[PDB]
Amino acid sequence: NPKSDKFKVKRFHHIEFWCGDATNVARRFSWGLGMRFSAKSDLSTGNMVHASYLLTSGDLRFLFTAPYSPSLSAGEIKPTTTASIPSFDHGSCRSFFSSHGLGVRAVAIEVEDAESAFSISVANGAIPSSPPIVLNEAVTIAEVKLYGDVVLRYVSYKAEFLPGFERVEDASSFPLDYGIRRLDHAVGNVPELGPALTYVAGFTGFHQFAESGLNSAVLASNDEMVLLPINEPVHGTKRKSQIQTYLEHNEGAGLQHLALMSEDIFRTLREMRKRSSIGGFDFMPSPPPTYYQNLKKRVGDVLSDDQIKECEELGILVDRDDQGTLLQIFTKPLGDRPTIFIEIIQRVGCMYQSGGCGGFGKGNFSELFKSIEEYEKT
Amino acid sequence: KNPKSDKFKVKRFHHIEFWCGDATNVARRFSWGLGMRFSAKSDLSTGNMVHASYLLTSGDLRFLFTAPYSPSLSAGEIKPTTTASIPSFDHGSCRSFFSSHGLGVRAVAIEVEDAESAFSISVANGAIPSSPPIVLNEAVTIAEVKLYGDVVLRYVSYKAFLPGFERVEDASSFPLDYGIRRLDHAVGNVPELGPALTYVAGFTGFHQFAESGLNSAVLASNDEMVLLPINEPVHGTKRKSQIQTYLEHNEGAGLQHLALMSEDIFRTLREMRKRSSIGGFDFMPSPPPTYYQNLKKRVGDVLSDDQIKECEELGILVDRDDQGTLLQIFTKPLGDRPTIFIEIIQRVGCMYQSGGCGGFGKGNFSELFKSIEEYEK
Ligand SMILES: Cc1c(C(=O)C2=C(O)CCCC2=O)ccc2c1C(=O)N(Cc1ccc(C#N)cc1)CC(=O)N2C
Ligand SMILES: Cc1c(C(=O)C2=C(O)CCCC2=O)ccc2c1C(=O)N(Cc1ccc(C#N)cc1)CC(=O)N2C
Ligand SMILES: [Co+2]
Ligand SMILES: [Co+2]
Repeated sequence: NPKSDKFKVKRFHHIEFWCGDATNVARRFSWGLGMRFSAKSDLSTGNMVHASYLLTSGDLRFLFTAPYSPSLSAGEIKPTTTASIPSFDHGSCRSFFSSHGLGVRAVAIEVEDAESAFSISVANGAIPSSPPIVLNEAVTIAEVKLYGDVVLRYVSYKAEFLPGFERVEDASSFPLDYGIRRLDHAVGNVPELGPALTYVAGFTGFHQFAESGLNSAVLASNDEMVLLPINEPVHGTKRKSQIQTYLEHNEGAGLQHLALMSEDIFRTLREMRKRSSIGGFDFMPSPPPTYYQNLKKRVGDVLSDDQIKECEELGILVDRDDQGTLLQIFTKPLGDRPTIFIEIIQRVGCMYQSGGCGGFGKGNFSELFKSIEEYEKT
Repeated sequence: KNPKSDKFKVKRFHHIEFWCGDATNVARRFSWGLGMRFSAKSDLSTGNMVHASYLLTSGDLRFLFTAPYSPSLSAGEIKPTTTASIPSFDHGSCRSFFSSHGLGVRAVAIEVEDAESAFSISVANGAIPSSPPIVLNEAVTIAEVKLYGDVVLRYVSYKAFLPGFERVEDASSFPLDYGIRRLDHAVGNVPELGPALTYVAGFTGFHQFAESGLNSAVLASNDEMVLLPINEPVHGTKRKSQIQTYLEHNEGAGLQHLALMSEDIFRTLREMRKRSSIGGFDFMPSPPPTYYQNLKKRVGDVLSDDQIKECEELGILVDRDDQGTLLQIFTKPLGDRPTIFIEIIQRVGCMYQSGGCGGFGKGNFSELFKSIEEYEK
């Protein structure tokens, strides 16, 4: 932890999906994850350009944007636009979606100064995507390129999401909550890790944090509350690499998965599993019971025997660090393309609680293989 | 006067196809918001490299949701070797349709007894073809002519869902059911009614069935079970027509609303309004109480005092025919644009029921302003 950040970062701010129709994705995600409609920006708020809806659960902010017809905004140019998020662009958005499907366009981090952060990033090698723009003399926004067509976004405050969003009338946004509270890491899939790590730790000063189809490294902020792992494929293997399958169906580099921190992963999983076949997110097939017998041998000090039996009801995977213990599970893909998916996380130990306590689960690749071959022979 | 002039044999509505950016998310939203089962699929998991297509069903109502993959996936596929289950599909036409109109209905699909002859007769009677007949396996034939806008009227026929779909695996298949049972009418908006009603009646032989800013007429098959109303705008000088607003945000003509018949509209509305703000569909703001104080005067012989009470709690609208009575309600738009919406209906009268029983609600245009004036006082 050299604390080598070239500017000051203070946690994730929001994840932005670009969609064909934003109403329907946001309503599916709302119900599937227990997130509340909190802010809107569309025709009803005087936006002729895009429709945008903010979901929030705790500190997690999911935003969903689709474009209107360009005719609607035909008498506007870029400085005269009615758009509340002025880095938007019809042709980029339709291009992004036609190429990659539904997915993440913007990983947005809060920084002390966005203007600064943009200047310091390009001067250390970052490809600019959107210059610094300020909203109603309060919030500043900027975009540099991250990987694929996914930008890293800088929100800064001078002195209720962004200006020109309206707070959502509480008679249409029902208090939903299944326990999700934070974005914990955002991960990207790429063809060559070396080049992507070199470029991205270059313009941020993020440090590196402490096969079965992939190689992976994590980039971290000074306090290690922003975590950005990146994977590449390992080819020729017995099975074909899931990383490789992503890149094919995504047409290149992109955001693989988002990991959401739960203040009670068992509450979250129950609520989510309850709604899988009625509009929410399905889950990966749960591991065999041999994986859970082996659990007492590796985490029996951390989890009681009943809690282990409740992991097994829910299909939870468990891995352990030098510092803490990780509880994790993975959804099936969120969209039509086998590309992006969600992972639900609770961390245990390392006490605020440090970021990364428990790792990221890599030990669970090997573990499963073993547990599935022990099961298939008895 | 039902002149029974169908230029070919027509059974009932078969399904509706939406074209979307992401099939998965639309279908799960609609399933939950409407009470429809996940019952069939065609996608990568079943060998379709071209499009994803998911099918929700409630009774005889079938909603299909379809989106395109990256073309890279099927680049060495020609039409004879296609893994597409719906051969009229076309990456360009979908992506084009969707950026011009957003989320919307591409295919109103009626089931015929022979689709090759339905297509031929239609095209021999003014129908502009969109897809000439393709034979799937050797069980089902499909053909598409132009309807209005980029919406096609699709002909399905059977010798005895579609080949290449699989049944949904029970675990993923939740038997949801809020009471909806079939599609009752399908309505388009066009800028000129006259050309559109001539074109469509010309190649079908459908017959006519018999201001607030719109003009419309209704085409129907011989038994009047397929119903096709069409609205045009009445442009004037007092208010901007709502039909014109549709045309602008849709970028021209398309399908305005689907009318979904419930076997028990009170139950359906109950379950839909429970889910409105947790993933489902909102509804248009409800009429003023003066509208419901006036209900017993007009249908006090059809609905009990208790059942009028339940209309008002659910915000339902009532209209009366020369022959029957109609319960109806309208959602807000299904997607980002102020274009397509859904209407839930149930008809009472005309005893098997005969189609269009009770009309289509035109009485409620003046019934509503009449109540808006009274509520003020
Ligand atoms: C992605 C992932 C991570 C993960 O978090 C990640 C990082 O955070 C940085 C370190 C490197 C890395 O791998 C950790 C464990 C993991 C997966 C995983 O992916 N799958 C398969 C899997 C297939 C298909 C879908 C879908 N849809 C989801 C997961 C299977 C599995 O057994 N385990 C245990
Ligand atoms: C469309 C429609 C029909 C309808 O079904 C139809 C046919 O079946 C064929 C004959 C003519 C026709 O109009 C019947 C009644 C009706 C509407 C209607 O549309 N709206 C406004 C309305 C605005 C915005 C939205 C939205 N979003 C939905 C409805 C308002 C209203 O008071 N009433 C009473
Ligand atoms: Co992870
Ligand atoms: Co109607």
